[PDB]
Amino acid sequence: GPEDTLPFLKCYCSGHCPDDAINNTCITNGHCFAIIEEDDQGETTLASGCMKYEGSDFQCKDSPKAQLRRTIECCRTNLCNQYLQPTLPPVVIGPFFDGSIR
Repeated sequence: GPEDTLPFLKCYCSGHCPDDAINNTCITNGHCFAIIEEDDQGETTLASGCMKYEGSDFQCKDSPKAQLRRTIECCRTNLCNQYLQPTLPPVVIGPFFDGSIR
């Protein structure tokens, strides 16, 4: 019956891209994703790619068995991966004191 299936999302890929990709970009009807991770030597690996359709319209979950420090992001708009670098959250502290002006 009614089934308009036509891809409409071109996202750029960094580090890892499929063997069938063109000009370092990929095409999906799902969402574009990007992930960053700190390995035992303290280098960050930046990679992005295209996610095929799954069912979730706007929900990027994670599996409940993660034993690593990392950040991840997902986006449903064109070239959202090209201009988006995943980064770890900044540090924070409640206590404060006066050290200098401005």
